[PDB]
Amino acid sequence: MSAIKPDMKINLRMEGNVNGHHFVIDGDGTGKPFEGKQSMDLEVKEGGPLPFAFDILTTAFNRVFAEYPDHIQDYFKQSFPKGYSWERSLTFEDGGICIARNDITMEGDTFYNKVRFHGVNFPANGPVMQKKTLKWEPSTEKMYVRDGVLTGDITAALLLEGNAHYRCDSRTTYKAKEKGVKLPGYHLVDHCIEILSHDKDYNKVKLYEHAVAHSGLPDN
Amino acid sequence: HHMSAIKPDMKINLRMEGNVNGHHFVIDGDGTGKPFEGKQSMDLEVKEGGPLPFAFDILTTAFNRVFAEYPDHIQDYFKQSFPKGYSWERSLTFEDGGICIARNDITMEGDTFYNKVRFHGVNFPANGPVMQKKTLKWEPSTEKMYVRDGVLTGDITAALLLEGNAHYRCDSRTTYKAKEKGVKLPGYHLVDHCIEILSHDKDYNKVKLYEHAVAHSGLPDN
Amino acid sequence: MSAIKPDMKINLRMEGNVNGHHFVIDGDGTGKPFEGKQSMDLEVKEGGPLPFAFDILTTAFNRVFAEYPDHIQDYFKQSFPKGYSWERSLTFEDGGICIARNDITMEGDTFYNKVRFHGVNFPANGPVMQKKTLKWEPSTEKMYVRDGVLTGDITAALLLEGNAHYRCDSRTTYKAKEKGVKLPGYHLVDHCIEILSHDKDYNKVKLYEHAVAHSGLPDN
Amino acid sequence: SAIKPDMKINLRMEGNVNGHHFVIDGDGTGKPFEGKQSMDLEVKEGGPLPFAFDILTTAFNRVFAEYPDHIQDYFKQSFPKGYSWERSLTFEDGGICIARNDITMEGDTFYNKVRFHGVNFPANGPVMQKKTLKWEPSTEKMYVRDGVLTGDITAALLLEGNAHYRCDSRTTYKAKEKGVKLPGYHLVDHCIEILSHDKDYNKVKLYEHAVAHSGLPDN
Ligand SMILES: O=S([O-])[O-]
Ligand SMILES: O=S([O-])[O-]
Ligand SMILES: O=S([O-])[O-]
Ligand SMILES: O=S([O-])[O-]
Repeated sequence: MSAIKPDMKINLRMEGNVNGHHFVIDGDGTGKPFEGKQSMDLEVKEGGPLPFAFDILTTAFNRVFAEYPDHIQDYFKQSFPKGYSWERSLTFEDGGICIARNDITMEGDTFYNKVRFHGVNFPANGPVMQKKTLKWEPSTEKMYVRDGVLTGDITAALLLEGNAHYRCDSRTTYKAKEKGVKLPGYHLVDHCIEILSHDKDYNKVKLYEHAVAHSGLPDN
Repeated sequence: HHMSAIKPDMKINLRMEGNVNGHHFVIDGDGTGKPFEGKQSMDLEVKEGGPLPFAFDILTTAFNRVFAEYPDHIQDYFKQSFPKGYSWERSLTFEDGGICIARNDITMEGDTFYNKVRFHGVNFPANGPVMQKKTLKWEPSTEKMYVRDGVLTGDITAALLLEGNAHYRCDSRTTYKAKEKGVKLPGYHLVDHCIEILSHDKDYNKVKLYEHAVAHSGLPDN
Repeated sequence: MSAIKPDMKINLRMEGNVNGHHFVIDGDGTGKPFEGKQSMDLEVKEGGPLPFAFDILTTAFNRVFAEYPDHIQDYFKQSFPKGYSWERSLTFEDGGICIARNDITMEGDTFYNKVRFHGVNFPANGPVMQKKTLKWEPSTEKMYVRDGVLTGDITAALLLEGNAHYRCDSRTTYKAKEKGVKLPGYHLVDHCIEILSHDKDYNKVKLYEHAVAHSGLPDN
Repeated sequence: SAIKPDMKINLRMEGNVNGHHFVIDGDGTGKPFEGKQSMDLEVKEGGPLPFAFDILTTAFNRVFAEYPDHIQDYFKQSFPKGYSWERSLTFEDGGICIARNDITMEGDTFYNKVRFHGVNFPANGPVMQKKTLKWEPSTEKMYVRDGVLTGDITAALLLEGNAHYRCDSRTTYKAKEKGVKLPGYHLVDHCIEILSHDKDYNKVKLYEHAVAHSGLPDN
């Protein structure tokens, strides 16, 4: 019966505009929803080479891939087969601001992802337009309900070249397609995201994420 | 520096496309204005996505700082950006987490400004004034203009008046970029705005918009 | 009914702590409430020389000194003789954060100001700790009521060396001592504050402010 | 060396919130290497407090955090001479607090000189109306910025009626002694609890458990 299979495929299509530069990126990947692990091969179809740091895009490339323990409601696995969508804001400390959307549907063993990404006001001398980012640091997303909608806030950080950090405040709203999907209580989701490999211009990127839901101390 | 080919009476042509809270929309604008008086009007028509499920007011500042009265002692970046034109990018951070970005690519052919506008909004709560259409108007605002990381930047602390005498705060940051080289950057200055929906139909599928803008140096000389 | 005189004396006592550094500063001044003008001689009694930019303190050194038109309700002049108090948050773009308070009273022809100022998290190499500020730019405070309390918001900026700018978001809450003082509608107050003179270490400072309330365009 | 498995905690807080002055004393014990501590708090001046006691609780020492061997422990290495911190708390409704603690150590006791100031809390907000229940368990993101160890938290207060009240916190940590090695980026999980209190929160028992870690997949 279950909509969620142990091994699932990921189909993704992103179109976006950062600082006036339009781009199209396709992703094709696989994942283990119950283990909270997924990997995806990304290919820039339009707008390559990207004039900005690829890292700002990577969290937009599905919380269904997160290990949820029995005592926390899994809103995301409960949202299928119909699916769910999310909206996100990324507020960077130097004034750069991004919003993103993803409409997530499923057919058989495959998730389909319609993603949009727009970023503005990144300074020319900043780490994003200078491509000085190395990776996102491991984060902890704070999950809670606000105005009937499941919300996730993260104090995120990009590691820069020269071992400095670049801060980003992330807010995501998650909405199931189907009515009656039970909202979860407050909890946390640990994230770890990594670009495993890329070509020189990041026209081709292999991406990996691991995520685990928990209740924080002392339950750990 | 050079003659802008900006005439005292200009036409305005505008297509906006956007998505707020998952809802796609296309809106056209046709207007007229007096750049040196800092005044403009425009009739807006929702072409796709009507009727909008959100407050039309959030879009109205996206619907050109050429239409601003600049005194002789403050550099006018925008009129000097023409004939070639300029583009802007904006972030709108509302107090309840709603966040919008917007851009506009502005060009000029003869007597007409052309505006390619894009508007994207996320995270507006369902029972907030935006999704509930509980806004009345923008209050008159004052944009702070300064050069930030080598780019002219406008920061506004704005307020939407709500039904029930309450206000709804929005912080906006706009970055302005001339297309042609050699455009002198201005020093710090202020721009007073007053934007107003003069009339609309019930669903805001048709809207008449008006703006009055005046640049000044603040106290004591203003 | 007012007892606010066209010419008023100003007595001020500030104590505070920025970056762990405690200080006491006294002010002696005069002003013209109905012209919206005031000046003040400031003297650092303890904590001198200040290791931070004096400019961050200057807005803490009374909206009584603002020219209000008849068509705008003057909360501040109406708050006397009993007086009023304000609290303020100053949020700087590099994470430095200040709070301040002033309890304002009137005895005869003199205003007494009990001021407190605390600032934290200023970067060692930012313009505040490095004293790279030149002046506050003239500003426009947005006045409006929030939760039954008069509130003013400012998109403020410090001019720096080289004519760069350092942004500060200022929120003040204004509370009359007497109950029932009628709240004003939305309006603006233009400000221009200046250090007219000072000694090398800013132990002695002559300060000036001009403020004028208005309705914004098209009226002003 | 400097820090014992069992330690005493002596604390004085003096502060002002919404114009209301207060003095709170604290006495407690903790196990630094287990990252646990308890404290009996007494409001000496300003009782009963007209605001939610919860907003003060994180002001009442990252010495009390379990640091694993693979992460530099700036705090335990800061002793015997000690360290200070400054903090901003930015609440979602405009309320803003700053706080400071100078932490010293003589013998088996920590000494804490705490100051706390809060402004712009709305009269019908959860803080002034005392509608908070607790802080939710949190994760502090630790990193260096401009030569100084810095911790950011997206924290939440649980309210009556099951809603939440968001607070963004930034703490700057500074060793008294020079040359203390800065750690690399890491995380600190927190759980803070009022164990017991009287009706007016004049007396409060407070508990914190905290554990440093490297995040997924190494935690
Ligand atoms: O083994 S995970 O780093 O791709
Ligand atoms: O296990 S402690 O949170 O009562
Ligand atoms: O700025 S002063 O000279 O009025
Ligand atoms: O002319 S006024 O109504 O904006």
